[PDB]
Amino acid sequence: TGYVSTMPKVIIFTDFDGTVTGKSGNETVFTEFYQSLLQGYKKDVEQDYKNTPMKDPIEAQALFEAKYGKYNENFDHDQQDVDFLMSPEAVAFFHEVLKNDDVTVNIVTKNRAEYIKAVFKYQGFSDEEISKLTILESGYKFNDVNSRLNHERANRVYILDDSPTDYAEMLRAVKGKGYNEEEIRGYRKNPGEFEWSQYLEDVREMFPP
Ligand SMILES: [Cl-]
Ligand SMILES: [Mg+2]
Repeated sequence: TGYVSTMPKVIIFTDFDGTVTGKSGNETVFTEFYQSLLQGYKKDVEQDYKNTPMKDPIEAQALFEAKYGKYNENFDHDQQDVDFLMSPEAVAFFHEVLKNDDVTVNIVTKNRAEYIKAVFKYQGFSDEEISKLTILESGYKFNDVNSRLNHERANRVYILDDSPTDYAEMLRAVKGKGYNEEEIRGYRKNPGEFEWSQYLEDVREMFPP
């Protein structure tokens, strides 16, 4: 009847810990640093990482700053425990896709939204950018991906996860919704081995320059 946009539609389903960061989730949430972000923290005592209330976002930011320094031009990319942050290549990737609005970003995680938002906030993302993330955190990755895809067909669907079994869960969800091999780009890589800069150029290539 009228004009219709020819822009491609791209959906990303990505793990967080060990995919966007360089450390696996099991190696993140029981560390002293993660546990220090939970209300009632006592050193060398472990609290339920998922359901304990987190310290407020202002104090979380203060704890990141004391651990890593200010995230600026003086930042030490070689300091200890830098692998708990997003790599620079992953930060550049998310700055770009968190403004292409024909790209939808879904983080599918056993971690929790308050923590991931704190990591993004600490590494320089704005409140508007973080609000374009959808964080699916039930821990049941087939169910979360399947639910997100119910009901506008995507041109390309990205699936990224360092865990073989959670990757397979997400892929089964996407194939269950009728996406074929030409539309799927799945990446099962060990922590630190994802090619974020190449995925950024692959994404940019789908769109006009
Ligand atoms: Cl996970
Ligand atoms: Mg992971």
